[PDB]
Amino acid sequence: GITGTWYNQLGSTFIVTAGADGALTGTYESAVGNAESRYVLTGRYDSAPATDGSGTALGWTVAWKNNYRNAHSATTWSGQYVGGAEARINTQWLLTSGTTEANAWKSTLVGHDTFTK
Amino acid sequence: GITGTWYNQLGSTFIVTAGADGALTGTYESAVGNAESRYVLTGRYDSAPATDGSGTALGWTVAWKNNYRNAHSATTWSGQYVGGAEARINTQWLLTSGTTEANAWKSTLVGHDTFTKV
Amino acid sequence: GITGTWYNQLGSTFIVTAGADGALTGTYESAVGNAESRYVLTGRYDSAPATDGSGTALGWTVAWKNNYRNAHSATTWSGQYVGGAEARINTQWLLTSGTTEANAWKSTLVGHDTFTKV
Amino acid sequence: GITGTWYNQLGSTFIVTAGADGALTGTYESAVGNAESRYVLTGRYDSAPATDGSGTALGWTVAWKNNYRNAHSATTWSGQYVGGAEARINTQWLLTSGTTEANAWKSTLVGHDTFTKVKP
Ligand SMILES: O=C(CCCC[C@@H]1SC[C@@H]2NC(=O)N[C@@H]21)N[C@H]1CCNC1
Ligand SMILES: O=C(CCCC[C@@H]1SC[C@@H]2NC(=O)N[C@@H]21)N[C@H]1CCNC1
Ligand SMILES: O=C(CCCC[C@@H]1SC[C@@H]2NC(=O)N[C@@H]21)N[C@H]1CCNC1
Ligand SMILES: O=C(CCCC[C@@H]1SC[C@@H]2NC(=O)N[C@@H]21)N[C@H]1CCNC1
Repeated sequence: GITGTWYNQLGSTFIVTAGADGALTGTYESAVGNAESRYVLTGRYDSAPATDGSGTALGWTVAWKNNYRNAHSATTWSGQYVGGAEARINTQWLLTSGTTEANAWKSTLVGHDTFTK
Repeated sequence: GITGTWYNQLGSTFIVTAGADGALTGTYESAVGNAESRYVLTGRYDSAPATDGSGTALGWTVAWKNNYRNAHSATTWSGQYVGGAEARINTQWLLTSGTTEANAWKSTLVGHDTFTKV
Repeated sequence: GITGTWYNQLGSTFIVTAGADGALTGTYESAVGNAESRYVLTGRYDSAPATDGSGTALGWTVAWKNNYRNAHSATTWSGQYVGGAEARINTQWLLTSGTTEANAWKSTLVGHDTFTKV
Repeated sequence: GITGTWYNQLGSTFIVTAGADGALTGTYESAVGNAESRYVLTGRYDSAPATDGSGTALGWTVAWKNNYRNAHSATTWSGQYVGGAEARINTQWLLTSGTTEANAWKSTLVGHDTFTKVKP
């Protein structure tokens, strides 16, 4: 289902395991921005979704610090997994940078990523 | 720092531990919405933030399923921690509900929560 | 290049005139939500872009009140026009509802619409 | 209620007239960013709001081009006009900059501005 290796429209790689506890754990590697190699991710998903054809709600976070690079920023992806032959995770995301109070107004980027296996 | 009990403008309770590894673990209790009692949260923060009077970038997720209730939804908060006399976690959030294809355009609420120590 | 009829992925119809002064005027007809028939839109665009190699930044508003229906809400679309063979208006939107204080946390939906000429 | 001079938490000045036609027209001056002096705005508001205590939905745009400067960007504010302790407009906004399609992931800032009629 959710567990596996996903790619988005940028060619970023999202490697995730969906725990029985409703946890998401894995690694993110962004094709773009102030990022190199893998970053830890953690998140949550609805481990008992509706059976009415509705998607499975989920979210995860990456802080853009690893052993190579610190971009003083975090992204959260909020979305739903859509099952089937052509499984999809459809997300919107918020990317917050650590800023001074003067620059807080421009701290947060927003966008949308769709993942496929 | 980040570890401890935070309150937002809705009166919601955010209980978090900030691990040396950059992990956030804890519970969330929403004063509003399709929610009761505490929910598991997990997240990440910049464990080596800039020391320039910049905020500390962080985010976390709550899937709105616990032993009482399932709201078939998930919120992510993305924001920054500011220390000092007036400690704040300033966030914007995305709440996505599980929807049919037809209803996906209205799947996602957006808002902002400001968390304080008192 | 902006002036004319545009269609998004929901099948909504966006009819706009881009004035030489940076104005956007026209009508919006939503294929979804609490809406029927056309609604007035107004907005603004960058009428002096630096390069065709960057999108043309623009935005517009619909208040969801016309002679038929009032959905006590307003959408803003913020995005960029991309010209040429496969012309597109790539947007993110915020749909705010008039809410009681109690419901204000859930006042705003967010999404993304891609407009094409076909 | 909406017609007047407003200021947000950054000290930006929002000057707006709410027309009989549901139109918003006026000027915006940002305290921050790649902006100097006034910019045109246009938008729309709900001219027949609910009578149940609900706020009044509205939205406006500014393209960041005037006679001084061009930041090749536009902001939309989506929000509601309310009462409370005083007259308020609560908004969330999207600020889109001209980018390549490939770099659109970094095109759009998002935030929230609260306006009152108090000079900062
Ligand atoms: O550039 C960064 C860190 C890298 C962010 C990459 C983003 S996450 C959302 C989108 N999807 C994806 O797959 N890649 C992109 N942070 C910057 C922000 C401003 N200063 C640090
Ligand atoms: O209503 C829910 C579940 C509860 C969401 C509470 C939200 S998270 C963002 C904000 N901050 C806070 O402290 N509380 C609120 N899920 C669905 C049901 C229908 N609407 C969303
Ligand atoms: O449902 C409404 C009014 C109609 C909104 C339609 C939205 S605008 C964004 C998206 N793109 C498009 O083409 N159509 C849709 N207002 C309601 C919604 C929740 N309460 C107020
Ligand atoms: O910097 C700019 C143009 C100015 C934007 C000011 C923003 S609108 C939202 C917020 N509220 C307010 O009152 N002021 C700020 N454009 C830049 C963005 C990236 N490159 C062009």
